Amino acid sequence: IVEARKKRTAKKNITPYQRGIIRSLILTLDCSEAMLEKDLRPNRHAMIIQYAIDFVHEFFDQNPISQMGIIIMRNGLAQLVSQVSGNPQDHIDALKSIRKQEPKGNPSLQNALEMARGLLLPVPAHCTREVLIVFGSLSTTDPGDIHQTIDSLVSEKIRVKVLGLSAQVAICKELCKATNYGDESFYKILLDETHLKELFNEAVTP
Amino acid sequence: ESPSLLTVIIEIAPKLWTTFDEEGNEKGSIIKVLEALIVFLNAHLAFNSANKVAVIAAYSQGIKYLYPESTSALKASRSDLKIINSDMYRRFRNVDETLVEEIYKLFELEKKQIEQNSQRSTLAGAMSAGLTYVNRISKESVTTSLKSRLLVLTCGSGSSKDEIFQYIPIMNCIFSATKMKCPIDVVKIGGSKESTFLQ
Amino acid sequence: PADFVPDSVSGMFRSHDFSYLRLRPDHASRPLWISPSDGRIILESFSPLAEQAQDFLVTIAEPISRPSHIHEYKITAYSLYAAVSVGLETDDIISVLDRLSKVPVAESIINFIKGATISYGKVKLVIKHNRYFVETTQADILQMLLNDSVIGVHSFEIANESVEVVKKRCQEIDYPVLEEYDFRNDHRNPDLDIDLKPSTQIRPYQEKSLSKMFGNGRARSGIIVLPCGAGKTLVGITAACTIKKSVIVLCTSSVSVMQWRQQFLQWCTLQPENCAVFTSDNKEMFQTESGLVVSTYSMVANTRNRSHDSQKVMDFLTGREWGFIILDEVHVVPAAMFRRVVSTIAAHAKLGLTATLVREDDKIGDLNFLIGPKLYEANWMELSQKGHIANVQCAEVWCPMTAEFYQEYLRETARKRMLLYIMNPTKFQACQFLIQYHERRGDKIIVFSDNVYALQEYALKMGKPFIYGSTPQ
Amino acid sequence: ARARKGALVQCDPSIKALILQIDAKMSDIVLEELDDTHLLVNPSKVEFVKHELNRLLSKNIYNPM
Amino acid sequence: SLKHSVTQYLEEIPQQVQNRLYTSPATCLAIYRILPPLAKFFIMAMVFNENEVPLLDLDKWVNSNGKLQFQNAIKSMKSLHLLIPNKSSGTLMINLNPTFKISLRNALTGGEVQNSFGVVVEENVVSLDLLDEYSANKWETILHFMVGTPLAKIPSEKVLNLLKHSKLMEEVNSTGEFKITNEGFQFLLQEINSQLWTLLLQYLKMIETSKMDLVDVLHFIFMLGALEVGKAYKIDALSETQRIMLQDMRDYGLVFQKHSNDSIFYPTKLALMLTSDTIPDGSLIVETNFKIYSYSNSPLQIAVLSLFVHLKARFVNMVLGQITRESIRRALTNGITADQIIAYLETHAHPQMRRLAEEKLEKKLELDPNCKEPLQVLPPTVVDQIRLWQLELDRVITYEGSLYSDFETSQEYNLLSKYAQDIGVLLWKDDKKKKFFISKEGNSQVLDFAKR
Amino acid sequence: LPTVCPCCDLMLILSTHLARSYHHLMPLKTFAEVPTTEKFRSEDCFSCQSRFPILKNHKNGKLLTSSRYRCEDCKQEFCVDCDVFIHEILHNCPGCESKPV
Ligand SMILES: [Zn+2]
Ligand SMILES: [Zn+2]
Repeated sequence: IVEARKKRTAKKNITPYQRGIIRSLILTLDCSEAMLEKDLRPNRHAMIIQYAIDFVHEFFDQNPISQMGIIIMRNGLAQLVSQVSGNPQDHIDALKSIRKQEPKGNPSLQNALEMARGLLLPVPAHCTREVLIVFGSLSTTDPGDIHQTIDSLVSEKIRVKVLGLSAQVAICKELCKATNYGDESFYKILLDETHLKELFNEAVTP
Repeated sequence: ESPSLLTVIIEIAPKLWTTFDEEGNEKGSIIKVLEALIVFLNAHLAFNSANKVAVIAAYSQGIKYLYPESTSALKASRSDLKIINSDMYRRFRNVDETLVEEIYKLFELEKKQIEQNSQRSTLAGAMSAGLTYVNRISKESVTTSLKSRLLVLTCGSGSSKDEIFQYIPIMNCIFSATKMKCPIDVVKIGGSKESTFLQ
Repeated sequence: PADFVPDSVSGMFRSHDFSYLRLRPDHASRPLWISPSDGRIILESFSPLAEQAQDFLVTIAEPISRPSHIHEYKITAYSLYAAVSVGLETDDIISVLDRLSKVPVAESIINFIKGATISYGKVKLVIKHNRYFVETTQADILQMLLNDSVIGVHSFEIANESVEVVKKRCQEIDYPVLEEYDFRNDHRNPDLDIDLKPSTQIRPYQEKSLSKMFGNGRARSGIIVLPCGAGKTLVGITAACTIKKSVIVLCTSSVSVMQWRQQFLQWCTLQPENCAVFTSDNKEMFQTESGLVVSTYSMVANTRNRSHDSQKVMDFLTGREWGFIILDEVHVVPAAMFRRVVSTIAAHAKLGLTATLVREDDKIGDLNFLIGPKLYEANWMELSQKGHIANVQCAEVWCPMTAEFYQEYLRETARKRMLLYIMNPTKFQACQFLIQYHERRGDKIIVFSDNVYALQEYALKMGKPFIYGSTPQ
Repeated sequence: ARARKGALVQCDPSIKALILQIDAKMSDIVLEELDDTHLLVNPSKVEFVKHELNRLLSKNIYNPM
Repeated sequence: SLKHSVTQYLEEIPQQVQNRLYTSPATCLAIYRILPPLAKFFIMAMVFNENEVPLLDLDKWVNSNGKLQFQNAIKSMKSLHLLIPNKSSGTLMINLNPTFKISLRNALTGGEVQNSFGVVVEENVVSLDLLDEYSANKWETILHFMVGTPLAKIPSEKVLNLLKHSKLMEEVNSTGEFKITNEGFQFLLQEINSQLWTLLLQYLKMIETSKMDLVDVLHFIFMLGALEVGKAYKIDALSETQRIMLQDMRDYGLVFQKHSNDSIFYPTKLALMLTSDTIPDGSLIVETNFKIYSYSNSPLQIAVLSLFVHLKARFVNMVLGQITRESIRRALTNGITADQIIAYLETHAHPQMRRLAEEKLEKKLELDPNCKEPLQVLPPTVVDQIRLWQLELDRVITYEGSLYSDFETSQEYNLLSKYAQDIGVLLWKDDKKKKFFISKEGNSQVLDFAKR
Repeated sequence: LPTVCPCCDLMLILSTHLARSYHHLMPLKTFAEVPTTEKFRSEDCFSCQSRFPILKNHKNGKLLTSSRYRCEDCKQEFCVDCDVFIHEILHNCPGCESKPV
C-alpha cells in the first residue's frame, strides 16, 4: 500500500486543462529492418501493428470527431496506407493489410514528416494537428535537412509525439521539444510489454 | 444458459408520486408500482437459480441501496414484519421482506425529512451507483460469467420537466453501460410521453 | 508411524502410506518429498526454488529419472560418499533437507545419513613405489580385519591383484575405502607441463562433471557418462590437464587410440614426443620422465604369449607409477580380464568415461569396486534442449508378419526363428518406404542389422552399400 | 443346410496362425477353417482360448519387475 | 447431460400424470427452471395475462437470427404439454396450461401453496460441521462401495438392490465381489449433480409398487431442490410414503435426520446442488515413464485412480503411482474403455502440464502455421500405449451363432443369404465357399423360414 | 457517423459524439485516502455497498490504510474497486449527484 500510495500520489495533479477535442492524428508506424528485432514478442513489427489496431479502436471510441491517417516508413519512403478520415474500419483494414507484409529498409523521419505535413495542410484551424510517430530504429536517413522540416512543422502548429522502441534518439527529442513548445515529456520510451500498452493508451487522450 | 444480474433503479419521490396520484383517478400508486416490481423481481429470480437482484431507490435527499441491505445494517439485525406472507418460497421471501423493510425505513426517513424540498433529482446518481454495483458483481467474479441489466422505473407525472443538469451524468452512464455491455431498460410512469434523455 | 489412523484406502499400499508425516504450513515453497521407505526423493521442477534444490540433489543423491515436471532421485551410500567428500558436512545436509522438504525428514532417513556419512575416509588406499598400501588413521581398524587378510601411520601392504577383493570386503563392512589423489601434494611422481590450449572452450556441463571429479582439490576416481558427441574425450583431456601427472589411456579399438592421440595433440599443449602409442604397428614409448601413453584393453590384458617388444612395453607400464588412467568405454571393464587392467597398472586416479553404462549382467555394478563411484550423470534431455546433442525422434515401427511367414515362425527353433522374423516382407516394405521418404528429405541414413545375411539381402534388394565384418578395410 | 454349435471369430493372420497350433496341441479347439481371417472356435473353450491367447502372447511382452 | 435427462424423463410422463404433477408450485418452479431461456421468456410473458396468445404473435417476438431456437423452445413446449394448441378462426391459437399457470403465479406472488416449500421449525445445526459432513459421508460410503475398495461400513440393502438392478454395477454371487461396468466408470466421470440426477431417475425407474406414488416422489424431489440448507423442516406435511422415502434419502444422504422417524429433517448441500451447479485435489502429472503424481488426499480420487494405476506410495499431497500394463488390463477387464481413461486423465491434468502443452503448441504454430493441432495436455506416448493395451485386449472378437453350408445349388444359398441380409443378422457370406453365418439372436428366424 | 457530409461538406455528429469528450473538459478530482484515526461515515461502501474488511495488515493494524476514498465535494466513501472504476469507465461521482444541491 505504500507503493499504491505512490501510485495515488502521481494522480493528485488534477487540473481542468483545456484540451483540443477535434484532432487530426497522423500515426506514423515504423516498418524498417529494426522492426525485425525479436526483443518484442514475437517480432517487433507484428506487435506494433496489433497495438496500433487497438489504439485505433480506443482512439475512435474516445475521440469520435477526430480524424486519423496512417503512414508507414518503409525502404526510406513514406507510404500513406489510409487517408485522413473519420471511419475507423478503413484504418483497421489498412493495418490488417500492412500486417501481412514484411518490414524492410532504413527509415526516413523527414519523408514521414513531410507526408504528414502535406496531409495536415487542409486541416482546419479549429482541428488540432497531431502526429504520433512509433519509431523503432535508432538512426534515420533523410534526403534533406530535417531541421528545416522541424521548423516548418513548428510554423504550422503541428504537435509531434514520438514513442521510441530501443533508446532515446536525439533528433526525436529535439523534434518533440520544438513541436511541443519546449515540453520534453512528449518523447516516451517503453520498458516492457505493459509499458508499451500504457504508452499506447496514453495517446488517446487529447 | 447464463445467469444475469438485474439492477433496479427506482425513482421514488414523494412529490413526484403525489402529482401522479392527483392527475390519476386512483391514489397510492407507490404501492402498486412496488408490488409490480416485487412480482417482477420474483419472476427474474425464478428465471435462473443463480441470478442476483439489486434495488436502489433515488429519493429527494439522496440515494440508498434497497436490496441487498447495508452490511452494517445486516450485522446489526431481525424483526420479520408481516408485510409479505411467510408461506412463499424462501428465496423470494428474503428478497421481498428486505425490500419492503427498506421501503419502510426510507419512507420513515422521507417523512422525517419532509420539511426540506429538494430541487436536485438523484436519478442519475442512482444509475451511477447501480453501475458501480454491476461492476462490483462482475469484478468480484464469485460466479462465472454473471451478465447484467439496469432497469430504471422512473415517474414524470407531467410535473418534472426536462432537467439539463442530468445530461452529462446520463451520457456518462450510457458510455459506461456500453463499455460493460449492460442494457438499460426504462419504464416511465406519467403523462410526459417523450423523455429525451432516457430514450 | 506417528499414531496415524489408517484409512480404508490405504489397504493396497504395502506399508508405503507416508501420511503420518505431518504436512508443514510453509510446504508450498518447499519442492521436495522424502520417502522413508527407500530414501527416494520427489522433486517438483515447476515450483520456485527448484534449481537451488536440484543442484543439492545432484550433489547428494543419484537421479533415478528426470522427466519434464517431476524428478525422482535416490539417496544412496555412494552419492553420500561424494557428498561428504566435496565438503558437505553431515548436519548441513540434514538442515537443508529439513528446510527444503514438505514432509518432515523421517528418523530412518536421518539415521541412514549419519550411518553412511560417518565411518568414511577412515580406510584409504595409497600407492607407494608401485606398491598398494591400505592406510587407516585409526589403529584398531587394522586389527578388526581378520577375515580377508591378504597382507604381504597405520598401514600394511596388500597385493596388487587383491585390491578389488579388499575394496569389496571393506564396502561390505561400514568402512568404505577412500580413493582420492592429492596430486598437489604428490612429489614422487614427476609432473607434466600439460595444459589446455587457450583457444579451446569447455561447455558448462563438462565443467560441472569435472567439478564433481575435482571438488575438494583432490582427484577422485570415478565414472563419468556423457552422450556420444557431447565431448567426453575433451573431459578426459581436461582431467589430464588438471592432474598434470603421467597419463595412461585405455580404449577398445585401435581407431579409438588414434582418435584419442589426435584429440590430445589438438586440445592441449602436449608435445608429440611426450605421447606414446602401444598398438600392433607402434610400440615405441616416450623417453621422458613423464608423459602420455595410449593403448587398448586387449593388448594390456592379453593373457596370450605376447611379443618381446610388447612384453618390454608392458614391463615399462607396470614398473612405472602412473598418476592417472582414463578408461574409455568403461562398460567393457567388468569383463573377464578387462577387469584386471586396474590391477596390472598402478594408477593413483582412475576416470572411466562412457556413454552406455549398462550391461545385461550384474557386473556393471562392479565398476564402483573397480574404478569408483558414479561421479556424474548427463541429462540427455537437458543437453538436447540446449543444442549440444541432436533432438532424436525415437520410434518403433510395428511390421505385421504375413500368413505364410508366421506359420513357419511357430514351427521352428529359436535360432532359425531369429532369422525368420527379420526377413518378413512387410519389414522390407517399411524399410524401403522409410529409406525413400527420408532420402527425398535429404537425410543421411544408416540401417543397422546384426544379421549378416539379412543385411546383405536388404542391401541387394534396395541397391545400397553394405558394411560388415568381412568387408575389406 | 445343416446347423452346428460354433462361434465365428475375427482375427489377423498372425492370431489365425497362432490358434491352429492350439488345434494341433488340443484337439477340441477349432472345428474347420473358413478364411484367412474368420475361424470357427468351439464355444465351450473360447474363453479358454482367451485364457491361453494372452498367455501365448505373453512371451512377446517384456514385463519389468 | 443434466437438463436433457430430466427433460426426456418428463416426456415419458403421461399427460394426465403431467397435469397432476402441476398442483404443487415448487414442482412447477423447478420444472420451469429447466426450460430454455426463450421458452422461459414466453412462459413468463404468458402467465400474467389470462387471455390466450396467438402463435403468430410469438413468432414476431424472435429475431431472424434465433428463429430456429424458437422452434426448439416450441418443441419443448410441444413435449412437456405446457402449451395447448387450438384451431380458431383459421389460426393456431396457443393457450397456457391452467394448473401450471395458477401454481406458478402462486409461487411468484405468494399465497395458496399447500406447504409445497415446507415449514421452518427454527431449530438448526451447522451445515458445514454436520449437514455437509453427513451428506459427504454417505456419498463417500456409497462411492467407495461401488468402486470396490474395502470398507468397514457398507450401505444398506436398499441401494445394493439399486446397484444390482441398475445398468451399471453388475454383481456376481459365485465369487462374492462386485464388478464395475463401463457405465460405472462413466458415472465416476461427471460432476456430482448429474450423478445424483442419474441415481434419482434410476430410482424413479424402479418405483412401480403400490407402496410408492410417483407424483409424490417427483414433488418431494423438486421441493428438496427448493429447500435451503441450514434449516430443518417439519415432517407433518409429508405423507407416509413421503416419510419412508425421506428415510430412504436419509440413508442415501440427500437429507439429514437427528434420529430415525424424527419430527424434523435437515436438508443437505446435495439438495441444493440437485438443481444446478454452484490446484484442486486429484490433479495429476503424467510423465513419459508412465509415473502418475496425483495430488489427491481424499480417498475417493485415490480409490478411482487405483482402478487403472498401480499405486506405489502414498503421501499427504499426492499418490505416487504408475500406469502399468497389468493395471490397465484390470481396468479393461471391467469394461472401462481406453477413451474413458484418457478423458479422465485429461480432465484431471495438472496446470503445469497445460502450460507445457501451451508452450509446445506456441512453438508449433510459429513453426507450422499451415495446420492446427489440438492441445495435447498429456504426452501422446502414454495415450498411444493406453490405446495399444485396449487393442491387445480386443485382438479377437467372438461372435456366436450358426453357419449354414452344404448347399447343392447356388440359388438356394443366395436366397438364404439374401434373406439373412434382409433380416439383418448375417455377418459373412461366400458363394465360393458356399457358407453364410448368422448371429445367435437371428438363428430362430432362419430356422422357421427353412422349416416352413 | 461522425463524418463530413459528402454533398455540402458539413460535419454530421450525434449528441453522444459530443458527450464522449465532455469528461476531458470537466475531469473529476482524485479521491482522497481517508485517515486511519478519522471516524468513518459508513462501515460499507457508498457506491456499491461493499463491506470494508478488518484491514488488519499486521497483528495490531486495526483499520490501517482504510480502503475508503473520500471525495472532495460530497465526502462519500468509495472502495478501491469503485475508485479504479470511476478512474477508468465512469467519469462522474455518484455522491456529487446524490447531493441535493
Ligand atoms: Zn464500492
Ligand atoms: Zn463526490
